[PDB]
Amino acid sequence: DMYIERAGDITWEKDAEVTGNSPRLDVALDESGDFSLVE
Amino acid sequence: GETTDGVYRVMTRRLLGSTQVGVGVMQEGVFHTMWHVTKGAALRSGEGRLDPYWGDVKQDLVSYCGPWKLDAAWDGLSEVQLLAVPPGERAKNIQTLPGIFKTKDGDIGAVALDYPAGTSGSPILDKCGRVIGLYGNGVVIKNGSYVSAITQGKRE
Ligand SMILES: C[n+]1cccc(Br)c1
Repeated sequence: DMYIERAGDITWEKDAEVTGNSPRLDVALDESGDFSLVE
Repeated sequence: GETTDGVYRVMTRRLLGSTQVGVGVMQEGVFHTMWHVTKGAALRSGEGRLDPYWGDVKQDLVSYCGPWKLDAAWDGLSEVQLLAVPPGERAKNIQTLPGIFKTKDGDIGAVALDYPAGTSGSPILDKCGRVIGLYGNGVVIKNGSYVSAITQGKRE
């Protein structure tokens, strides 16, 4: 049995921690909703 | 139950203790999450029940109490923020420049940030605070890193 609990407001934070790269990938999406890499 | 707009954890007591299986967004009286978090099951909010209303396994999305309401889109140029809600930890904003998933049916934004599986359904926002999609359906690339699609539904 699943239940929900509030965790916060949805707002943009000024000066949030900035990280992560921006990869450009060729991908395929199957009927089950799974993404996979195309090589 | 609680109908206030915002980000929520999705919990279960089926396993050991209370376990966080994902996250979702309450907006305009509708609860939005990824299909793989709830498998389309009903949810409890205090003493109230939220029934599924729309869902799609291929999009990996589901809405409760009404139709999908989120329609903002990534502009393809600007940094966005993941409003990560990890299990047992406080909600935290992470800013990033999305990459791209190129598919036979078009391109989708993607965020290269690695959080526990229970963070699935966390919202990705633009600079106006609008939800441009949900984090948690993606792929594992060559160097073993996780990259999530920015998954957004259609507002009918
Ligand atoms: C399925 N999965 C794996 C890693 C991180 C996330 Br969010 C989801």
